[PDB]
Amino acid sequence: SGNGAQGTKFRISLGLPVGAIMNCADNSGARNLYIIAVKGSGSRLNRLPAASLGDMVMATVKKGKPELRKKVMPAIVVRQAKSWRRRDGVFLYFEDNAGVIANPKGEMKGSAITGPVGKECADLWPRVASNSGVVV
Amino acid sequence: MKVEIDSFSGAKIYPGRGTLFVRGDSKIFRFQNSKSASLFKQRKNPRRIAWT
Amino acid sequence: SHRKYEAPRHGHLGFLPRKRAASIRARVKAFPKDDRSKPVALTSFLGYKAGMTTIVRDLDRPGSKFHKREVVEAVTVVDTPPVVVVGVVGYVETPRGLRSLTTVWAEHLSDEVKRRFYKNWYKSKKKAFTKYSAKYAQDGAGIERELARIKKYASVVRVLVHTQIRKTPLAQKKAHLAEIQLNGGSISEKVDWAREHFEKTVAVDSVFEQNEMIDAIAVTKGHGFEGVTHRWGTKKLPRKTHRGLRKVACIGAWHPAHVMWSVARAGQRGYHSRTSINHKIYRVGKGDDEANGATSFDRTKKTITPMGGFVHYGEIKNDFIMVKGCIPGNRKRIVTLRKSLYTNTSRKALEEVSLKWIDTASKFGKGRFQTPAEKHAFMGTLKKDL
RNA sequence: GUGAACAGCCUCUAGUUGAUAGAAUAAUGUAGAUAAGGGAAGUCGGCAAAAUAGAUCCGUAACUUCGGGAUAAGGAUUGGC
RNA sequence: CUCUUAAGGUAGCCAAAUGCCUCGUCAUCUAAUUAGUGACGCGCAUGAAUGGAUUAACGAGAUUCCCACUGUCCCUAUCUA
RNA sequence: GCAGUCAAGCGUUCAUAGCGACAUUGCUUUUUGAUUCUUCGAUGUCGGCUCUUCCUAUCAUACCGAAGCAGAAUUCGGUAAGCGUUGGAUUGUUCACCCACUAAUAGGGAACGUGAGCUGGGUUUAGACCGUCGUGAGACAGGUUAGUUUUACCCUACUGAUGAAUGUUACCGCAAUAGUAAUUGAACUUAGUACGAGAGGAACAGUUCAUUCGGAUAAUUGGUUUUUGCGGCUGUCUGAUCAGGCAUUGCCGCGAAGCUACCAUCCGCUGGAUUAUGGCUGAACGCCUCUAAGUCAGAAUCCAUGCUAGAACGCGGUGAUUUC
Ligand SMILES: [Mg+2]
Repeated sequence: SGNGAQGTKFRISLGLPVGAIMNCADNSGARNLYIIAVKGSGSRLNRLPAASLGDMVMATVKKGKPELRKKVMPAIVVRQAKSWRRRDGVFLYFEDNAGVIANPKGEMKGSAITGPVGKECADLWPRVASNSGVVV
Repeated sequence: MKVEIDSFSGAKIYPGRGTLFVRGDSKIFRFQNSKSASLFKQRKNPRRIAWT
Repeated sequence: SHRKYEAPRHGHLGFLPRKRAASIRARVKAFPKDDRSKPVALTSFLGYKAGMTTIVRDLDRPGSKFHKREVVEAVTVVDTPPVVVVGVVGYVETPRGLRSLTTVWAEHLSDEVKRRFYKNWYKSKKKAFTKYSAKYAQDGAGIERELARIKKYASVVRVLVHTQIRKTPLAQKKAHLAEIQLNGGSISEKVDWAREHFEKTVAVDSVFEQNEMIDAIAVTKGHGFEGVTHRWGTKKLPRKTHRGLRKVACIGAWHPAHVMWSVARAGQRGYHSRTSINHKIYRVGKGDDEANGATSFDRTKKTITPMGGFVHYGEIKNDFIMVKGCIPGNRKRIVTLRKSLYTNTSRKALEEVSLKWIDTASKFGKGRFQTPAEKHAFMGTLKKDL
């Protein structure tokens, strides 16, 4: 997760190390989200911090509105291509990785989301869920 | 507890089995195993696969 | 001059020496605290691990996102046919520790056990306990005296029991025999309960029950002589390392001019004794029962044995313990199943469980059907049959 | 024979079948492979490896000594009958 | 105008394979650059066949970055001789 | 580099909450000097990587004492090294610098730990280009580019593995000694509560998860494929067919089994005794005083429980013990 989130989040498999680029699912004007940090992440020598579903990450926009680039911003992960296993026994996975831009609290910068959203994420950030189409 | 069906082979999927895929739209797919999921990713057609 | 960055050492120094266990039946190095205010009963059970399968059940965990929801869990099924008493052993407190004072055996000792004293059974005269049985002839005396010896002295009483391995798919005829501490009231009641069971039979339902947390003692699957990488989880060296990279680079500083007991070295992996604790019981199956693997939700006649048999083991024709998660040891290996040394008042530990479904597809491949019935009902009729 | 081909791969005539051997398949090697998700975060440095690749048709920028650059880049096609 | 010692650095070019100070200043590229590039120049100590500046083409030369790529790495596993 | 004594002064008032000038006593041996004792019939010379262990002058984490401590936050100090102490952009760098996460991103040693462990980027041969210097040959901890990293099979140490002799052989055990392990964060709730003009704004109990570590495990998902298991493909060879050989496993799809992954799942015990400190009774001193005698509470500490080995010269209980 991150913080400013409502609730807890049973561990899901990590899909996105630092340096990963994922799609941006909102109307914000950004095409990419480039992962440079993960708000959960503890410490191990040589270990890459890596996010999963519903994690707040620090990002930059590598492509999109110039007024949105060259600066680091919070981001929330709504889809991952990396397989993970819900407690109900089912291994699942999306078609892409995507995040939505957000502020340190959780409030999305934009007000829309294209594509489906993992419920773990949606159940963790109200505003993401508020602005979400199909969930899961 | 529900049994699902392999959405490519029509096979029964009991709890824990195979994988679920969530395509771009929101079309959810199900495979009882890696074999039908490989065939699916290969853009095969179930109607032409004699055992489905 | 001080390691450049800090990281925790690789491996647990508590689990040394990483040698091969002195025996394949892992010792039980503690029993529960004896409460002499309650019935006499065994404190651990013998058994043979058969394999694993999957369960479905509703979780009862208030405040959890999966409270009142279905969850699937792995379970292991250890094959536990009833054990048989053939002796008691009395221990006396000394200032050098517990000591076995005497031991008395049963009049009649079965062939399964008898074999445990022979290396070459087939070409032997099987004279095992022949002269000792004669002690029973003098109406009492010899035996009675020693029972009395235990009652008089003896701070703790253990029973000698052994597995009926014949009731079990295993090729091994030789049976596994072990001591078990009697935890019911009074030293006297203990040896009496013991005497009243000679040659008789105790089964697991008189030892363990549903939702009971039990520990598991077994020798860990063997893997032979391991390199340092897998034995200790050591970082791999870069691809460009001359003469190998599955090593560790610095086996030590210049001083002490000795390799130290604490750095990682290649040698035996596996075959280690392990006492793994806190595995909740999910089923105490009955052997006669033809609905072993059935549920008050899934109401069909099926036995716990999956289609094709338990792989590398065979069928489950006896009572069984089904425990949550996994357990030290591989299939066919003798396992002691000891009950807890403490009263875990947890919440996880207190949760009463009801299974909703038990998996029973073939584990020998990507099993698609639960029963022969279901396979026929789905596939229709084939070129063979009818 | 395949094919542009004295290439690679298979063959005929001819010539070899000779380079101690047996039993196992630990570690660590040398040589040959593959890996879910991420994609150089590794490293002095993409070192090593991986990706491209024939042919037909289409298309092709700056710059230039006007000769080049140029297979630039970028596409579609390819069996059998 | 003057002195050393004959002249007194022109055309050009630069923190350049030549700049000490120096990780120079500004701009650019990055989340962040003792790196790269574009600029600036009282240049410790650039500079005109002791050749200076420009330069298409070529390079198993040195150097930066992008795309593709991938077990370099996260973080290891498995197989063959 | 680190720590003291004194107290002018700072601190609205007030030397000492937190500091502290002028002076002055020391400690350290990761600096750098000084020396030249050892090595010039040679102790591989930097940094990184990797791994272990130690020091405490403690950054985090436990429990405290103090404040210019209202709360929240912080700062000063004690017992404390039990346990952590990271991912990156630039540089060969050590060092430095910025981005970023974080409970915290503490400082040092172990031949400036660690080259028959790597790497070889820099320095440190011979090639070559510059600038400065020189008449020149050549020189310049100045810039630049290319420049071979050898041996273990011995002894010991360490990891694991057998094993003669204690009548024989077998089974079941004891436990001396040695090792030992867990870690840290958040959310819900307490609670918009205590406190506070306000702005703000905690904690214990309870509940749910997560991080770092460790030990197993393979039902599930995934990886791997000489199952050369099934099928598909190119080329050639067996007259065709069927069925096959060859192409260093010819190539492609699937592929059981085994092995195996925070890429998978399960599991990681609870008693006592103490430290700092706060106290009880209580003199010394007819008062006072936690201390002198006696005593209570009390920490990530320690000792047991628990976990691993089992002394091959520590032990106990038990079975059978030879006519060819
Ligand atoms: Mg020199």
